[PDB]
Amino acid sequence: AQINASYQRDMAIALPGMVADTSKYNIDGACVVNEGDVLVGAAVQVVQAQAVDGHKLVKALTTGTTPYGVAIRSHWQTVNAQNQMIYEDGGAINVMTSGRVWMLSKSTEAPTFGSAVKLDVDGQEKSDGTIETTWTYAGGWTKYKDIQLVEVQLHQL
Amino acid sequence: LIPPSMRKVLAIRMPETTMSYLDYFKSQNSGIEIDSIAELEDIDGAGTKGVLV
Amino acid sequence: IVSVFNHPNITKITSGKWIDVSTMKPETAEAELTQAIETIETITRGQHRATNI
Repeated sequence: AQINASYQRDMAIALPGMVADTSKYNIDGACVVNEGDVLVGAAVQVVQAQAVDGHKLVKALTTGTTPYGVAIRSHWQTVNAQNQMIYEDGGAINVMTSGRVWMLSKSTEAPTFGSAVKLDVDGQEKSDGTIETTWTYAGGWTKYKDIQLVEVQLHQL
Repeated sequence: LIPPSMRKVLAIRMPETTMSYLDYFKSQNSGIEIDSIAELEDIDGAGTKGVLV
Repeated sequence: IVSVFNHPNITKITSGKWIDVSTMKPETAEAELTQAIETIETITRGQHRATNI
């Protein structure tokens, strides 16, 4: 008559800008987007730290600025824009100063384990990026559909 | 257990006397149950198919 | 307004002519129909199967 068939499909490992593991991590609140929009899987910069109140003005990375943290995926704080998850001007942001996270990538070659992480002008991981960062790779290297992701270990500044 | 791609190979008919090879095989080999699973198409990770009896 | 045949995200299969000039090929039709039936399920992973032609 006929032969029955059974299929099998595996889920993706991770999504951009999500906490990779349950190791010791620190997420800092009380940060407001001073200008523009910040992607979830991108670094940020500290424009100003208020001396009395405590809020820290955060902005997307530009040329010649030290990175401070990476945004974190959340289904409540974030706002959907350009078919992506984003943080808008104003409001609060969730940037992690220490831990592991999946980050957006533009490099095409898998990195080594204990090597320093370099970022481009726009705050995305790149093999030959100009900006030098104290953070080191963690070995994770996957790709969701057409988006390349890399796992990076962060340290407190 | 055969891959779900050779399922169209056993569906070819007998030389001249109608019916598929599967019908003759089941008639002369009663008792054996034939099924297909999708895990038998990338056995070595390089594109090698296989059958388990 | 996009027609049925101009939807971007559908499966399209180029075919060898079932009737070349005047000779008719009755063995490519079966192969192409079986391949088209197979693709749907394989891609959908068993949720959807072909019912109409």
